[PDB]
Formats: sequence, structure tokens, C-alpha cells
Amino acid sequence: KNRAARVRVSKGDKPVTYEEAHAPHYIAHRKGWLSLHTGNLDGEDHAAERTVEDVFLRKFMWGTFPGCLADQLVLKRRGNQLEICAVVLRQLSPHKYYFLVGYSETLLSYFYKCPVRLHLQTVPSKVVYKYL
Amino acid sequence: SFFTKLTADELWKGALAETGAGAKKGRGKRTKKKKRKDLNRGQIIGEGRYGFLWPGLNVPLMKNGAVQTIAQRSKEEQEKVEADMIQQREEWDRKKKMKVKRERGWSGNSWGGISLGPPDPGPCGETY
Amino acid sequence: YLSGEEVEEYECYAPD
Amino acid sequence: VNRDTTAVPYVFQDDPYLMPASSLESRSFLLAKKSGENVAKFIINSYPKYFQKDIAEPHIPCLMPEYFEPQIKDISEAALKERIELRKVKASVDMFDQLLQAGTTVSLETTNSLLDLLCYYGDQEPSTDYHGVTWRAKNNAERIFSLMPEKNEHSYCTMIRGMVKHRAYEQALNLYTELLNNRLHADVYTFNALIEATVCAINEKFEEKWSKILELLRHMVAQKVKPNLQTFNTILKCLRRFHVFARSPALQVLREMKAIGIEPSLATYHHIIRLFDQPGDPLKRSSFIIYDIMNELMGKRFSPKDPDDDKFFQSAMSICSSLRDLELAYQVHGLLKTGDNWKFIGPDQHRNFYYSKFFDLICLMEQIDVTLKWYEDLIPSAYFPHSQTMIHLLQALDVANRLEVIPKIWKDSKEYGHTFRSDLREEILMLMARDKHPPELQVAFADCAADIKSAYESQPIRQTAQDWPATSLNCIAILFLRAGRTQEAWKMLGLFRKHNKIPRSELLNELMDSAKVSNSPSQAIEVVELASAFSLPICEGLTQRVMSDFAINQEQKEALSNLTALT
Amino acid sequence: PLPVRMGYPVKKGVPMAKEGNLELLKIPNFLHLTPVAIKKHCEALKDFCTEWPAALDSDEKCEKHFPIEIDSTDYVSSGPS
Amino acid sequence: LGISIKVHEPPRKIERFTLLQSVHIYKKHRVQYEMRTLYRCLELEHLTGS
Amino acid sequence: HYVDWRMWRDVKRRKMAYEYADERLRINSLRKNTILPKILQDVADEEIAALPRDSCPVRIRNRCVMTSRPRGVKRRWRLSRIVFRHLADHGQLSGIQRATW
Amino acid sequence: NHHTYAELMQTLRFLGLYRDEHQDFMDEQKRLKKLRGKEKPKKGEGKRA
Amino acid sequence: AFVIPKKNVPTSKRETYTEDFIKKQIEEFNIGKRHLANMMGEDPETFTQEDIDRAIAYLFPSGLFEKRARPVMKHPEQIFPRQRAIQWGEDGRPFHYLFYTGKQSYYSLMHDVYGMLLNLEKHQVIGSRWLIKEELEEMLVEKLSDLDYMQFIRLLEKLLTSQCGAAEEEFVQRFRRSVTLESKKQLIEPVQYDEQGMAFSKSEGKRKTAKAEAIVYKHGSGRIKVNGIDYQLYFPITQDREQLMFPFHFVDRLGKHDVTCTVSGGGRSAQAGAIRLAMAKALCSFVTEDEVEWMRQAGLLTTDPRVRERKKPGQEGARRKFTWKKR
RNA sequence: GGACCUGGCGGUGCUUCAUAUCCCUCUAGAGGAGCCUGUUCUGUAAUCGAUAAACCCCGAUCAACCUCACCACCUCUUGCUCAGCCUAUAUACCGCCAUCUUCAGCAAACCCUGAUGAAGGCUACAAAGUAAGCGCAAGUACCCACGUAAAGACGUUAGGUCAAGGUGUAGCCCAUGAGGUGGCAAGAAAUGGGCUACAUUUUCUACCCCAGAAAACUACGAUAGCCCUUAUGAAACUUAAGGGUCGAAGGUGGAUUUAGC
Ligand SMILES: [K+]
Ligand SMILES: [K+]
Ligand SMILES: [K+]
Ligand SMILES: [K+]
Ligand SMILES: [K+]
Ligand SMILES: [K+]
Ligand SMILES: [Mg+2]
Ligand SMILES: [Mg+2]
Ligand SMILES: [Mg+2]
Ligand SMILES: [Mg+2]
Ligand SMILES: [Mg+2]
Ligand SMILES: [Mg+2]
Ligand SMILES: [Mg+2]
Ligand SMILES: [Mg+2]
Ligand SMILES: [Mg+2]
Ligand SMILES: [Mg+2]
Ligand SMILES: [Mg+2]
Ligand SMILES: [Mg+2]
Ligand SMILES: [Mg+2]
Ligand SMILES: [Mg+2]
Ligand SMILES: [Mg+2]
Ligand SMILES: [Mg+2]
Ligand SMILES: [Mg+2]
Ligand SMILES: [Mg+2]
Ligand SMILES: [Mg+2]
Ligand SMILES: [Mg+2]
Repeated sequence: KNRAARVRVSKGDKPVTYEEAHAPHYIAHRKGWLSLHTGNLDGEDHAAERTVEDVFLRKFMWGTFPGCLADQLVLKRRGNQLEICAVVLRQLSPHKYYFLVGYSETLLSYFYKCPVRLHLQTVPSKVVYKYL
Repeated sequence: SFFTKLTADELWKGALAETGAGAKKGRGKRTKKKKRKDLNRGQIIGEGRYGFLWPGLNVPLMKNGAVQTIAQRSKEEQEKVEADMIQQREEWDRKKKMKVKRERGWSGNSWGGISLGPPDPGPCGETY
Repeated sequence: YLSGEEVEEYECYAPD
Repeated sequence: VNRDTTAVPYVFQDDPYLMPASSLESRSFLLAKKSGENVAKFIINSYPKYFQKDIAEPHIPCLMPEYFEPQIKDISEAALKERIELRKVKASVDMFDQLLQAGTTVSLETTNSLLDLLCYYGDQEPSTDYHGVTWRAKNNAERIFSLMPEKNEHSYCTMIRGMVKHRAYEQALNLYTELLNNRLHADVYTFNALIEATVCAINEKFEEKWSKILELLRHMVAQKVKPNLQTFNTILKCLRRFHVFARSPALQVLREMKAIGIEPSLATYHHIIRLFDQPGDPLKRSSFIIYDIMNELMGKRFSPKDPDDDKFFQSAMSICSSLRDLELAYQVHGLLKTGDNWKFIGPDQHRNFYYSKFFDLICLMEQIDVTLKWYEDLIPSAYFPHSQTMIHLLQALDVANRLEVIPKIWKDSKEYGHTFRSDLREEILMLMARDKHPPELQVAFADCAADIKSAYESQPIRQTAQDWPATSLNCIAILFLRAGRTQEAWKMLGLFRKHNKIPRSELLNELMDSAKVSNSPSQAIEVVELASAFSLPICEGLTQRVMSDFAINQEQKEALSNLTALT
Repeated sequence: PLPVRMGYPVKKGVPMAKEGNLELLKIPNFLHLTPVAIKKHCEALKDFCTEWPAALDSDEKCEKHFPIEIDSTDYVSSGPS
Repeated sequence: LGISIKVHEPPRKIERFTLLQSVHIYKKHRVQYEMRTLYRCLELEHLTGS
Repeated sequence: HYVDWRMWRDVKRRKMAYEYADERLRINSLRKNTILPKILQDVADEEIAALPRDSCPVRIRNRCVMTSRPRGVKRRWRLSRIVFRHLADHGQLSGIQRATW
Repeated sequence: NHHTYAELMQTLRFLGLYRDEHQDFMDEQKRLKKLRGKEKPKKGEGKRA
Repeated sequence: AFVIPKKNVPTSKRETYTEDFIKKQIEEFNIGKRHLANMMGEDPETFTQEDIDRAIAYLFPSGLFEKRARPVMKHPEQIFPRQRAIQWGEDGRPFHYLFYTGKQSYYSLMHDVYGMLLNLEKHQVIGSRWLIKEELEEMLVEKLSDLDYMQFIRLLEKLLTSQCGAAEEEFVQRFRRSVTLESKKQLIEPVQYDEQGMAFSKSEGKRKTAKAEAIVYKHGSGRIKVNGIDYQLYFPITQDREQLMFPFHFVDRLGKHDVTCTVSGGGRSAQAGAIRLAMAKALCSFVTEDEVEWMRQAGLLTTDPRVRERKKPGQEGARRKFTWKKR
């Protein structure tokens, strides 16, 4: 039986998001990609470097906004701009979200030597697609 | 390696071993069982070992109408914070350890005679 | 069970 | 593209939970974001090796770590110059002393570059991220200056300017005498500081101060030194104290600027505007000074020339409100909207004051149909309103007889951080309950009064005893009756006794009309029972009304007799 | 201000609403490039353009006056370099 | 802007590759992946450098 | 802080190979022609053989950059098949999808 | 550069700006192993001496 | 009294959309419809649903292969599933006398049909099909079994066999869905004229990876040119020439038309097949309608869909498996 | 010990089935020969894992050094790491999978029957079942609505993998860790899979299908052996390519067995 990225059926009490509910074969069919860049197009270079950067940015934001992320990150690159779009919860005070936005944008801009912007969308609770 | 690190959920699912041929048929018994613990429970965003005070994250942003600057707790002032977190951690462990004992039934290991409470309220605002 | 089982509002714009 | 009126300023996160909901959060959210940036820069500069991998092409110099430490550890002149560029006051002094004790020669240009550093900061270390008069009597600057072997004009100039900057006015004038005794010539910048010292050195009458300044200016012409913009701007800034005495002298400086060829900046008019805007009747003079200043500035794009250029608009709007001239305010705002003049508005404190006086003048002197266009364009896009402007807005709706908008102002007030303002909720309720209205409007006023009631009930001062003003309780109850929510009105009567608040005469009379319609004698007695507790004179007359109007049961008749016994 | 929905719906369900919708966040939207905006943008960019010579009406005429052709290529990719 | 533009769609490229599905052994069981590259070509003519 | 000691050895091999690349290139040029005397080429053979063993580029191994797996690595992403799939199967690799045809 | 990534994020954890859930997990397992008597020996003072 | 853990969360259940919800969703769609029209600079009054779908595809471009997962801004009626209304009032009395059957709509329909069959007794195909169960389940707004569907259909057929009048015919047509029959008749290419005024037709054909384009002239001597070469020089294999002969021979027109065709891709046999199909399609312009139907029934106008199958991983070929190792 | 129920099993009955499918039928193979490659066994100072179906060109889309985890010798001890360990345990696990599956079932919450026993719950001219959710299905990918992919729940074999990485438990910490130098990986044999053959529907050349020669001890047949050159590399009796020499078994393969609509 296939296991990869499959949330398994339970008793109907496990809330899953839209992303978690779709196995890999639905990628590009029912769900899109979480990162968009040109490195994986035919005739394009530097796919390895973009991939490592994406793995770091996902771990960095998970630990920088602990318990606040309500879904996976969406990473967008246009030219040298890096846009991080995150859906977060409404538990932390707004002052702490502004501190971490200023802190994260600045630290990441100096780390990867590019203008980095962080876009936060707040939700009252994790959006539930279905109960498995 | 930083890239070999996993999330807390992944680490507990592995360590607990709740899914497996051991837990399928109760092939494994648990006199000693790994118990899940939430390690982010008493943790404050912005608090680290070095004891830095970040205005707007772990200390107030404005003090006396003026914006606070970056500061660091003294070595002694930081020891107290660390000790206080350990005591707060043992207090939490003791609060969970303090659980009200329920009366026994016909015998200590018997279910017979134990009260289960009133039946659940029916859908149409019925109560028992 | 006999040891015990102890697993154990208003909103405002611009709060303070 | 133009400004988006439904949005808060671009610096804020465009999210309803993260958008600022008040002027206080507007300031604090930006300070919290700036704090995070400083924490990042502190880390970047503390651990630069983590941020040294440069993968950017082309190279980005502004995204690399900064090194604030000297890398030359030899003791020599070329190593001192490094500590002067980094602005290390103590290290540079120590390096200068050791270099001097060893007997090596330190150039003059370098010795001056050390004074510019000490004289500017006052022999104190500039602020860093993390590790009265201020011209210290024991200061390295004076010592090095004395030990100096050869002293040029530049050496004295930096000593005189530093003293004036740190408020050592008397010492700076004494040093200006030696410069003349030594047959030296000062620069314009030194003269600018000496003009400030002449006025601030001692307290004297204007005529005495005005004679010294004219002597400095004539000395500036003897030494073939040409005055700059700051020379004339310092004179006007220093004449602020004398007010009426300096009004005509100040206008002599401005006319001289035009002739000489120096162009007045925004600061030049800010100082003149502040000088003429003394407490008193502004109509006599201030009226025609601001009218002529705006005709001159009409359709002019401004460039930064003086540090005080970001104060003209705040000063100019302040007089238009005082004069109560709305056409002048539009011209001032028109000047702010020509080209890139919007950048001279000033810091956040000046931006909110400018828009507060501007909008408060619109609500007063402008038609209500246009007032609501500015209300939509300015708030919250341009600034968050103070609770006193919401009141100025309600007073404008009243004068226009447009009270269907009151429930909107309450919704907006909550979204701007005025949910728990007492002066505001009382104002809203009084206007809503001042007079009776058609049934459609009366129902709407009862939906807002209910929401206000909830605000009084769920205040964040709930830890302290809830303060329910008498007017608020009377108005909220009256609005329920006129809307037909009599059940809610009757319940509230208990709160008059709980908080010991006097019931209003109008409320008691309207309660009777709701009883006679329901033909409920008990409720009618409950009204007479309430007024009896407070010993109101209308009660004794009301008891007569209740007798005739309502059938009085024997128990009710005895109850009235009990109140009659109290009478 | 659009009631746009996205997401494969569950049985007897509807596509998910825009609030908290990651699928709509994953899209490279063109909301900044509406036909109204493009036309306003291009009216301001006309002042930066120059006029092609009218004499060069056809490719054969260009070849006559300009016999040399120089081809170069620029590559726009996303990244720091 | 008054520029003459033609458009066409060059043929797409799909790059496929095969990987083992299991961490260990089970050679005959693979997972196949692909990257699809689609093209659009805007051809502008008779325009100045400005 | 590298994944394992074997990745650390390859890190050093890549560092030393980069440092000696020019020296080996120049010496090899002397050995890879029939123009110079054998007496000179025999000396160049000894010179390139005397360089440090880890300067030789054939000893560099393309290991997974996240797991140090020496085989099953896809050069374009420098990831093992297992690590690639984990990212691919969660939609974290731009433009990569499961292939059906 | 696995050094930079590990050292950068380790420094940020000590500064309180990054929560390393994995490291926190390892710290709890190491803490509970001391109370159980399974502590790491001193170098040179191993079970064999 | 004592505590047992609570069984479940009530939200973990199927939802329902009240009438008031749909009423407010329609106000949002109409306001958003005017916003979207303002975004695209179009008249909000004449803004149709086709315009909305086009504007949403531009503003929110999605390449997801399944259209149902793409951004959509439709009228709530289209989006939200139809909801059965309350089946009783405030007093609790069901509205329909067959409520307690659980299938009141289905049994009310059977009751109406059974009653009509009785009244008739007291009184006394190609273009249409019966609706499918999934369409009956929507007219009734109920769930049906397969046997429930059959029993209803068996009862309608029993109603056609009777002397049903006009009133008994409008009712049956409510459950007859027109079945559209596709025309198999071959489309005829237009007859063009060249510079010299000779009538000709042009068509195309595909076989495997071979693609052919043939020009058949109305009058000729039987010359066939393949990429400028005589067909017997281009096709030295006799079977490839037999394929070129088949279309003309089958209609008795050998030596009556000239052909100039171009073919690329595939092998020798695949190219001959593509030319056969291209020539036959073009030849249909010069034969009678009955002859075109005879060519169709002979397989001369059908594109062969048989193309190479992909190899699968874990097996030697498209179908052949690796040897099952000896046990 | 009596009676009953479930499961397993029956050299257990009956009926209907399997569609490249159990047998026969159809086509090309394997089983014999040489070679390539895996495994076993033996050998060696000298890894490990997979190992009935569901291991055996399997982890490896790959081992001359490196890789490497093995052996021998020498060397280091806060050690690339706020150490390390490819040490034990896949019968603690996560992760990723095999298998039935070339299946269609699983199943929460209720309801009812059996006296409220373990248990059971279908009849359409219907007799107690209603069933969310998951799977199938639908939909999507490829050239169609076809086919092929993909998908394929729960569960079965404590199936495979601690040596992808991570990790519980236990163990080592002057060594069970780290580095250096050299070295092993053979074949007395057995066996799996594959390649090339035994030839005339063939062999060689031209051509890419109207040709001329070859055709049994100078034929067909080695991709083997031996010798030489070249390519890659710092390093090649070794790895690959080419040439020369050499011209072997093999003469279409018993029981048995594989694949294909
Ligand atoms: K049995
Ligand atoms: K054989
Ligand atoms: K397992
Ligand atoms: K492992
Ligand atoms: K382990
Ligand atoms: K074989
Ligand atoms: Mg499979
Ligand atoms: Mg006991
Ligand atoms: Mg290699
Ligand atoms: Mg085949
Ligand atoms: Mg054999
Ligand atoms: Mg084994
Ligand atoms: Mg094993
Ligand atoms: Mg087995
Ligand atoms: Mg070695
Ligand atoms: Mg080796
Ligand atoms: Mg070891
Ligand atoms: Mg197992
Ligand atoms: Mg199909
Ligand atoms: Mg398959
Ligand atoms: Mg399916
Ligand atoms: Mg096992
Ligand atoms: Mg060892
Ligand atoms: Mg040979
Ligand atoms: Mg060589
Ligand atoms: Mg021969």
C-alpha cells in the first residue's frame, strides 16, 4: 500500500486541511505547488539552490512563528524578490506579529542577499476541508 | 545537521509507537509507556538562554512613554528565571500528579458496582 | 480510572 | 495610482487582525516592526560570519554585515584616522595621547578631524545597539585644543560650534574673541552658532539683543563671509521669544533674503508663522501674514534645505483653525498635494495634528455632503481620528439634520478605538434621544443604543465598579420605549436603583404611556414606586394620574396609600 | 471584493471560500493588471517611446539600408543572481 | 504602445524520470515524475531601442 | 554540523580539489601531448603523483546534501531519491508532479 | 554550508528567536536519562578504566 | 455522578445551508458581479456569466487539470447543492400525506401513475430515451434504489401501451430525455480550383506517427506523386502500393485522378496508411453520397487509433512481464 | 464433562467461474552450449541487507582509489558538531513500501431480533435495517467516451528496511568513536536471470527491399582467451572502445517452466 503524503482514514474526528487531504497524485490536478520559481523549467539553472533555500525558509518560519502557522507556506520568487505568504492564527498579539515580520524579513534579506517580504493572512482557526 | 531535524509531531509519533504490529493486536504491553509531553507548553516566544530582552516580543515595547532598547539580563537575574521555569515545570508535573481518587466497586480491580453518572442528555433537550 | 482521569468570550477592537 | 481610501497606510499588514484599529496602535505597530528590524541588525552585526556568503549578482553592498571595529592595531597617525571615521571618541583620544607621549607627529588636518568628533558629541560616545548643559567642564576637547601646537581657523570654528550645540553659549562667545585677537576669519557656520549664542547667552530686552545681532551681521560683511539660509533662519528662530517686539524686525529679515538672493524655505515661513501666532487676537496681524505667505508659495515644489522644513504645514494649519478660514485651509492642503510636497508633513505626531485641525475645521465650516467625502478619504487611510473629532463630526450632523448617520459613526468609532470613551457614548445617546423621530429612524437608534448598552456592560474597566452616567441610562431607556422594545426598558429600571441614578422626568412620563397602552396597573405602580424613592415632586402629581388612568386594585390602592403615607 | 471560491468540493459540498484558501494564495493572480490598469499604465509609458522610421516600411527596405543583423538574447529567471 | 505583435505557442516539453518507490529493495516498483514546460512566444517587429 | 563524517570527508575533498585544480590542470597539460620530450613528461608524472591524494577529483562523490546518501542521487537537485520524493510528494518542488501517460 | 545553518539557528535558539522543536525533544530525553541514572561519563572516566 | 469522556464533536458531521444563507450569498454575488465588471471596465448591466468566467480565468489563472478545482465565481444556485425544504410546520404535522414512507416524492409519483392507469381502464423511440436514475433522483430530490428506478420505469411503459390521451402524454414526456444521435455521414471537403482552373480537393490523414496531406485532382490519368516521387519509386514495397490502390479501386476510379501528396514521419507502412486515408477523404468530394457511405463501411475513412503503447516500469515491455523467477 | 458459536482445516459436497487464464488450444522463450550478471556454497586477515509466492542486473539510475560501512598496521582523545557511534533491537517505531489487489469491501453513530447468551440483521408482488466517512466508482493524465497509466480503503504475513534520514530502549566514550597507508572481493562447484548463438526467413558487401557473392574442419558461431593501441583518470594485467590473433562449445535443448488478447 502507498504511504507517501497520505493522511489515513480514522474515526471521522481528525480535521485535515485541503492540502493534507490530497495525496501526491493530485498534485497539478487538484492542488497546486507550494513554491513557484523558474529553476525546474527546461533550460533553467540553479534548481538545487532554490530547493535548499525553500527547505530552510520552511523550517525557519516554523520555528520563528511557533504554533502560529495554520497551513503550509507559499513561496513566490519574482526576479530577485522573494515573497513568503503564510496563513497564521489570531492568538499572538499584533505587536508580536509585527516584531517577527520585521525581524524575519530583515534577517532573511541579509541571509540570502535579496529583498524578502512576508505576507501574513490571519484566520480565527485552522480551516478544515474535511474530517477523516 | 539542521536539515536532518524534524517537527515535534514526527518525533512523538515515532517515539510513542502507537501504530504498529505491537499496537495492532496488543502484542506489546505497557507497564512502562512513553507518555507524550508538549514541550512548547510553558515556552515564551523571545525567551532564550542568553537572556536578551527584545522590546515588543518578550518585554513591553514602550516603558515610561519611550521605546525600550535591546537589553540583556544579568547572569544572576537569568539564573532566577531558569530556576523559576524548573519549579514551574515540577509544579505542573505535580498538578497532574494530583488526581482525585475515585471510589472502588465490589473489589479494587472489579468494574462491578462503579457509578458511571447519569445518562447523556437526549437530542431534544432531554435530561436524565 | 480509579486513580483518576484528569486530562484538564468578549472581543474588542483595539483592546487593552 | 492614487491613495486607497478603504485601506490603512501601506506600511501596515493588510489584514483585519493585523491592521491598526486606533492612532495608538498605528504608532505602536510601526515601533514594534522597527524593533524587530533592530534586533535583526543587532544579530547580523554581532554574528557576521553567518551572513557573509554573498550569492547575489550584482553585489548588494547594503545587505552585508557592518564592521564597527578598527582593524589597524598599530599606533600611528594612519591608525588614529580609522578610529575617527568609526567615531570612537574614547579610543581616538587614548590613541591620540599615546601617539603624543611617544613624540610622533600628528598632522593638523587629523587633529582637527578629532575635534570635529569630540566637539560634535561632547566627548561622549554615540548611541549603539547594545554593548541642562552637556559641555562637560572636564572635557577632552578643551584639553587637546590647548595642547594643540598650531591652531588654524578651522580649529577655532569647530570649537565654537560645538560649544553652542551643547549650550555652552558663554564659552563660545569668549572663544570668538580670541579668534579675532589672533587675526583669524571665521566661516558662515561659525557665525550661525554665534548668533544663537548672542540671544541665548543672557536674558535681556529685545533692543539690546537686536543690537548685538546686527553687529555680528556687519562683522560677517567685514570678513567677506556670505550668509546662508541657516543664518537668516537662526535669527527668526531665535526671535520667537520676543514675539510682538520682533514682529517687524522679523519681517525685515525676510525682505532682506529676497533681495540678497537667498530663497526662503518652508522653515523660513514656519518661524515667521510661529512668531506672529502668539496667544491673542490673530485677526489684527496673523490674518494677512498667512494670506500673503500662501500666495507666494502657491504652486511651488519644495526641496529640503533646513531641518525645520517639516514643521510649516503643521504650523500653517494651526492658524487656519484659529482663524476659522476653510478656503485658506484648502490652499494649505493644496500646497501639500502639489508634486511631492506631501513628504514635508512631518513625523506621525505632526501628521495627526495636521489632519486633526484640518478635519475639525471641515466638519465645522463645510457642507455635510462634502464633509462625509473627506471623512471617507481621510479616515483611516490618512490618519486615525481622535475621540474629539468624532464628536465634532456628530455636532456637524446635528446642525445638518442628518441623524440617520449616527449609527454609522458609532460603528466607525468602535473600529477606531473609541468603544469605551465616555464623552463619546454620552454624546451619541443624547443626540439620538434628544427628540422623537419617525418609526423607521427610531428603530435604528434602538439597535445602536443596545450596542452602546453592551459597551457599558462589557467595559474593560469592569474590574472597577461600572460607571453608568445618569444621562446614558435615561437616554438608553427612552430609546427602547420609543422603539417599542418596552420589555427591555422595564428591565433597565432596576439599574437606576442598583447604581442610585436619578430617573429623568421625561422617562417616567413615557413609561406611563406604555402602561396605559398595555393597561398594566402593576407596572404603572412600579413607576410611581420608583419616583417615590427619589422623592420627585412630579410623583405626587403622577399618583393622581395613575389613580384616574388605571384601575386600582385593593392591594394596589393600599400600595399607593403606602406611598401616600410617605407623601 | 469578489465571492471567488476554489477547491475540489467534497460530496454534496461547495468549493472552499476565499478566507484561509491556500489554493487562491498559490495562484499568481493578475489583479494588478486589469484592462483598466494596463490602459492607464500605457498612457504614461508613451512618453518614453520613440517612433520607428516610416521609410522602413518592409523587411526588404530594412535589409537595403541595414544589411547587418545582430542577435543577442537576455534571460529573465528568478533568484538572487 | 503601438507595437506590432504576433503570438504563437511552441510545442511543450515534458521531462520524465523514474525513481524507486521503496527505501529498500522492491526494484520493480517505481514512482515516475515529470516537469512540464509550456511556451508562449511574443514576436514584436519594427520597434526602436527606446 | 554536516550530516555525517563521510559527508565531512567529501566536503574536505571538494575544498582541496578546488585549491589544487589549477596546479593539476597545468601539470596535466604537460603530460597530455606528444610535443614535449619524454624526459620532461616523466618528471611531470611524478609531480602530479606527489600532490595530496584528496586533490584528485575522481575521489569526489555526489552525495545527498541533506542525508549524505552516496547513491540514488539526482544531480539536478543534489538530493537522494528518498529526499526528492518527500519534497516532490508534498508539492514543495516547483513544477514537479507525478507522471502519468 | 551546514556549519552556517546549524550555527546560525543554534545561536537564534539561545537568543530565543527560534524554537527548535527537535532540539527541545532531545533535551527532554537527555534530562530524563539523568534521573534514570543513564548519564554520559566523563572523558577518561568511562566504565572501563 | 461521575465523568465519562465526551463521545465526539458535533461539527464533525455533514453541514446544511439554510434559506437565509443562500439569500445572503446571492446579495454577495450581485455586488461582486458589479465589482468584477468594474475591474474589467465593462458595463455591469450587460455582464453575463460567460464574461464572469472569462474574467476569473484571467485574474486567477489556474492550470489545474480538473476544472472543478479551479477558481469559480458562480451564482449560489449553481454552487450550493439543492436543499430539501422543511417537511413539517411548527405544530410538527408533516405537509405530505406520505411523509412517513420516507420517500414521499417517489411514492407520490407512483401513486399518481397508478391512478392514471385505473382511469384509462374505466374509460376503455429513436430520438428519445428514459431518464437515468441520477436524473430521476433530482426531479424528486430524493435518493432511490436501483429497483425503485426499475419499478417506476416498468410502470411508465405500462402507461404507453395503453390508449393514453394528451393529458397522459405530457406526463410521460417529463421523464423522456431526448437522445441525440450523432451523424456518421462523412464530411465532404470543398472543391477548389487552381491557377489553371483544374478542380481538386485536399485532405489529411494520420497513421501512427505518419502525417499525410493529399491533393486529389478531379480529372487525371492515375499519376500519384509522393514528395515529388513516383509512387512506385517512393513505395518499392508492393503492399504499400496496394494500400494506395485500395481507395480508388474500391470505387472503380483507377486511372481517373491525379494525386500529389506529402507525407512525413513514421515508417514505410505507416506512411502508406496515412496517404490511403488522406486520398480517400479527398476522393470523397468526387463520388456520390452512396459511394461515400460505402467507403465509410469499408473502413477507408476512419483514422486508425492503434498507436504504440508506452512501456511500463517493472516489466520488459508494454505488456510482457519480466520472467517470474523459478521457485 | 455436556450443548452451542466462531475461526482454521477437510486425500469435504454441489453449482457457477478464472480470459493470457487452472487445464488443453496459439506465438516466442527458459531448462542443453559459451559468455554477462546475481545468489548460494567453498575460499579469504577481510562488510552488511534482501533471501517461498512477495529474494536472486534486489538497496546499486551501478564498488580500480574514493564510494566503504570490511581486514591488517600505525595514529588522535572535549574529538567537522554545546561531541561521536553504519553498535544491538524492523519483535519499540516514524518515514517509504512489498503482498493479496489481475480484490470490493471497511466502517463510526443508531435501530431491531435471539427471553437483553456467545451471536444475527436479506427477500422488490420485499419479511429490520438506516447508515456518515474511506475504498471502488466518477473525475483527471496520455492520442477519444477506448486502452494504458495513475489510483486501490480496512485488514493479512510482529512481511522489508535502525545501513536513506530521524528516533524510543539498551550499550560504547583512550573506543563499539575519528584519521592515515595498503589490502580483500577468488571459483572446486551449484543455481537464478539475461546476452549471443547453433545458421539458408541464413552469412558478407552495396542498398535501405527488383543486386552480387558466401554456404561445413579457411562455413555459421565469443560481447570469451591472448597480444597491441586508444579513451577516462594522479593511478588501468584490471574499466570501456577499437584492432590483430584465435575459430572453441554449440547442430534448436529431457522432466519441468515463463510471458503475451
Ligand atoms: K467450519
Ligand atoms: K533454450
Ligand atoms: K513497518
Ligand atoms: K533508521
Ligand atoms: K535505534
Ligand atoms: K537463462
Ligand atoms: Mg504498488
Ligand atoms: Mg487492590
Ligand atoms: Mg565516482
Ligand atoms: Mg517485447
Ligand atoms: Mg542455460
Ligand atoms: Mg541475512
Ligand atoms: Mg531481516
Ligand atoms: Mg518472504
Ligand atoms: Mg583505502
Ligand atoms: Mg575500496
Ligand atoms: Mg564504525
Ligand atoms: Mg515488521
Ligand atoms: Mg477510460
Ligand atoms: Mg499500476
Ligand atoms: Mg478510481
Ligand atoms: Mg520480522
Ligand atoms: Mg573503530
Ligand atoms: Mg574479442
Ligand atoms: Mg593515460
Ligand atoms: Mg569462420
